[PDB]
Amino acid sequence: NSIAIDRSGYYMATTGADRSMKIWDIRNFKQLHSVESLPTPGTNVSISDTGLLALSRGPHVTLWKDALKLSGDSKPCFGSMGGNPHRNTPYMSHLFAGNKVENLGFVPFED
Amino acid sequence: PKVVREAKKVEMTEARAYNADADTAKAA
Amino acid sequence: KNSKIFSPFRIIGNVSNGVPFATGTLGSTFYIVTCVGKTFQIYDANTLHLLFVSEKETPSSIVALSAHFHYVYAAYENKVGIYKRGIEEHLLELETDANVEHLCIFGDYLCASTDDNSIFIYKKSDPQDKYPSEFYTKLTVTEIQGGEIVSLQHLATYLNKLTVVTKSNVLLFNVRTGKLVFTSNEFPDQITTAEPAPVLDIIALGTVTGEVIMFNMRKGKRIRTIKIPQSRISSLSFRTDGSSHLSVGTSSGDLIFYDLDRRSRIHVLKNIHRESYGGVTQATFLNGQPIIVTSGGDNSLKEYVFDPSLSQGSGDVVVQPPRYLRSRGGHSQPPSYIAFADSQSHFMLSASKDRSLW
Amino acid sequence: FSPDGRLFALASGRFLQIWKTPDVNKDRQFAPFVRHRVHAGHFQDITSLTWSQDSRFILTTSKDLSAKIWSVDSEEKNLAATTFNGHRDYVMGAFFSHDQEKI
Amino acid sequence: EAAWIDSDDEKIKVPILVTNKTKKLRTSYNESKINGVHYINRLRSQFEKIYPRPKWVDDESDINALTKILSTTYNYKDTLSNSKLLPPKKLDIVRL
Amino acid sequence: KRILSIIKLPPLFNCLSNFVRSEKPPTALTMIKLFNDMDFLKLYTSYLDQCIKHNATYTNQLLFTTCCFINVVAFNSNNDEKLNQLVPILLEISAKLLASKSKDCQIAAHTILVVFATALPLKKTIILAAMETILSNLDAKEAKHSA
RNA sequence: CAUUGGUGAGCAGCGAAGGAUUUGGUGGAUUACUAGCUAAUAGCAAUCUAUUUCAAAGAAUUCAAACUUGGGGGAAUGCCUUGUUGA
Repeated sequence: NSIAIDRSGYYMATTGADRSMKIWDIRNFKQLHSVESLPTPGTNVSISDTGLLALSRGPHVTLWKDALKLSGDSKPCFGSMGGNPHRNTPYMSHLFAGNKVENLGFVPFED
Repeated sequence: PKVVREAKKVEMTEARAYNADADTAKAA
Repeated sequence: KNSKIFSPFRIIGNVSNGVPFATGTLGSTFYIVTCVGKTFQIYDANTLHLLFVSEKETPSSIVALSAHFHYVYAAYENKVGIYKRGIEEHLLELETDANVEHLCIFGDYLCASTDDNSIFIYKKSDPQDKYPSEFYTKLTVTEIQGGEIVSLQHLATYLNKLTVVTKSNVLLFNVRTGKLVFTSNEFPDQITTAEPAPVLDIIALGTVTGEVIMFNMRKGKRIRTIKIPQSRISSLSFRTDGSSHLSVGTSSGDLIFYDLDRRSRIHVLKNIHRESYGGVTQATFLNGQPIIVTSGGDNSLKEYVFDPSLSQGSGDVVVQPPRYLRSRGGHSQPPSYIAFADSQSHFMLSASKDRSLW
Repeated sequence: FSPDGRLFALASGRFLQIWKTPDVNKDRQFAPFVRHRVHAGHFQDITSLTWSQDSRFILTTSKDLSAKIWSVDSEEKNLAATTFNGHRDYVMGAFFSHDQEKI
Repeated sequence: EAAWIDSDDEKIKVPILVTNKTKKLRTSYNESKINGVHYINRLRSQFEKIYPRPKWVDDESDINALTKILSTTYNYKDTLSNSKLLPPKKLDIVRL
Repeated sequence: KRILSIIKLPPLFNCLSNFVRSEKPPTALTMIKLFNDMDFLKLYTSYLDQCIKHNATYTNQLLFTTCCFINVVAFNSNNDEKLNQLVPILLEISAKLLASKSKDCQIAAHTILVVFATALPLKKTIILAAMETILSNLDAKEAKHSA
């Protein structure tokens, strides 16, 4: 469904229609993370200039910070089961309650 | 020119409200 | 007498009859359920479209109706009906012959006041179900404690208590222990309306002479008093979008707006409804919104909106007056003549004794 | 419509909504249809319905590349909660066998 | 400070984590049941942050003669029959 | 003239929009047309309330304010509904000018009250409460003459 | 003498505390009225989170895909197809 690349050319997040976000190493072609069973298929991904990961699944936009890293503690979760610090919960989320988002794009040098 | 008494197009907003279902407690 | 050719379908052209309507809020939208004789009608407050009409006519006139999230509680002759999407879900028969004439719903409790000054509390069975269904207890306001019950409300953060507004007094019941916690001092004139303020533990009382009292239900005092001479007060509403305005509704058909912060009078909408049909019968602010829905006994339901202020620095002192927004209406008098406008049975012309052709 | 006539369902967008059929013997009301349920599990638009032989399960096919089975009533929710993936394109139909064992 | 105490809220004991609305008024992640007066104070602060406290309640409770007479009156002219002589520049004349 | 040339004009000050970047000053009839609005009158009375509160009312301001107020009353002297919209604004600012210490602002309020009472017949009780507010802070001598 | 041409000065007539023309904004209709949100057999609507994770299911030698080109002529270097040499 969607592909985004880091501006360093190192990581690539791809969302499929099988409710699966996947973070890829680009240079060595390893698969870093496989977030399977999203609640609804991720229709967009984007990667900011400082490495945030903005996934959008229809009404919802969800951003993870430090998700494009090698360690398994950077796998983007949706909740921290009992307060685990080694689970990458969303950095921030928003719900566009009326509609379904068409695309995402970070504004280049602003927040 | 006089001041412009024109009406804006009004759209409702998202408001929070206290619901009173938490204002009832049971005894053991 | 039942028929064998024609069967009753609907009674069109009716919007209100001067029972104080209820507002309800699904999510961030609002609906307005108004009584038309023996049925109610649910309207979409963003556009005043008729969503629902109650499925069956009640055996008598609906006299007090409230609305929580999905459910509408309509009290007629003896009993309280709990309705969802028009279709009735439950029927609570009271154990009296007295006519139920007020009700509030908070928590697991539905509280229905009859006209013999008894109050019937009904409880949910398990706190996950949808409406209060089982009988719990009975409360009584005898002649020592207070007069006729004139309103029945629950001001917020009051753990299973009930503010009962009698004609002279304000009682506060604990509806689990069946107790009378606090009875206020008397009031020197008969109070007709009550509305809970969005300020914590403050109710607002409206008397049959012209004054609005702002009673503090925890201190037992009154905070302030607003005097509108020779006007019987029939509605009270509060603005809850960062502008502290009060809207009182006067049975000569007037809607007066007050600033409570700087104690001035913002505006008066005169002849907003007919005095002969009851004046303004229920006026309420949709909360968080600068729009107020009024309804009168002249078969009319209006909305008024506050535009944002015209001064770009002051604002709070230059309050633009409320203007008119959408409204629905019908005949205020029974129609005198009837015709069909076309062969498709789509429109029908209808003339009434109030000298209007709809 | 159901085989037993008493319910009908329809694929409005990506919601399967089941309403229950008004009688022909009853008079016309202001609102004769009474909603049974509205299920939303598909992510794109539903292309087809199929009732079972007993009017007990309903099997819907979507533009989203799956198909789902829903029980009519809430008590058989555990018998019908699966989704059927594996197609490369729009699922155009999903049917039961006569005995409702194969799909 | 208060004009009544009811002596039932102190011995009630509520759950918190059963519904999502009351799930926000905990001060720890180990709180599951709290006392009634504590719970009342939690949702009093929650009510205060839904509807913020205005200034008219705590500001004031109830040479100002003109301001008072203006805040009570609604008409500002002579009424009907306490005139006894004609107002100039605007008649009042119906046609029969 | 300089602040009008460089200003970005608010929507309440709309009638000065033909005197911005112009070589001629706005006229007095333009000032009365500016003051003749009701929202502008509420704005200017709040401005005077802050002036009276922080004790900055000076006599040239009181002269200009009183001149424009009595010209507003004069302009609206032929429609009673505009006079009746206008009464609880200018009588409120008369009460707030009488409730201060300046003899100049007190006799400014005296001027506003005398023009307004001769423009429309006010109520007896309003006139009595007006004379009570006049006498309740009467300390000067020119204020006593005007009072 | 005609204007069945422009601009005015006036009558008769019509005529209830005024009349005419022009214009900006908003609201309601312009299809036939079953309510908002979401991860939907229910929750929420004051909040989804400190259960949102596991399990299962799920991968066509279709390991095929421009039914999508203005006409004539050509295509060094490309690109396509077929064969071929060397690994």
